[PDB]
Amino acid sequence: GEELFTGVVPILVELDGDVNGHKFSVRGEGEGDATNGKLTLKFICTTGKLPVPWPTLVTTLVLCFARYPDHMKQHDFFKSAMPEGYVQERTISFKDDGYYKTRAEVKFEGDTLVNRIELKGIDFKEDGNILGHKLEYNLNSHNAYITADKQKNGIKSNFKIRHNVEDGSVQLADHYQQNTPIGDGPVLLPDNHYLSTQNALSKDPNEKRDHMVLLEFVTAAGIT
Repeated sequence: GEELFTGVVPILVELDGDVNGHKFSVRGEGEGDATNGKLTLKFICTTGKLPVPWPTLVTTLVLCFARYPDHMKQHDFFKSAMPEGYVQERTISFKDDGYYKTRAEVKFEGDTLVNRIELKGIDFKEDGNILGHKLEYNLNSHNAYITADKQKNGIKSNFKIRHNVEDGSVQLADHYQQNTPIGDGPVLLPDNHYLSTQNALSKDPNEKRDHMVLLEFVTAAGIT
């Protein structure tokens, strides 16, 4: 459980994706510090040009690194599933456009926390904001409420993500999410609470490949 996260942990992210038949792969490397709720990673599209904007993949590309304060450590489902891990599944519906469906496993493989994802995207517009590459390279802060899913011995959450469009409007992405443990040990089913998230997206001046440098802070709150 929580003892796996007392220091900095190396992270590996692997994604295989297919959006309107455009196949692509992403690999990410970095580290996570759950006491700061900090993540730092660099992602590379290993198959060439990424056919979707990098900010639409952030939520898909490790909530076990959220900073849970001490009065709330009994509600940290994500860390209590470790080392065996959990499955994280989402449908992400982009207003006036297509949707993603994602399945991931998050678990320890030795010293490394691994997020392995399959993503499918369906019914996108070739001239819309996603396949047309019309989103700003940023991602603003969002809050997501976590509720226990007693039936599946896990949690669920749904929340909207507001992507800035380059013409000054906003593109909504409606997230529904379901997490279930991989093992069968005891897990902490939480009271209702939320996670607050901030992101900073940048570029490596030396990196010639399509890529994203990412800093993220995730902190838990909402219980008193």
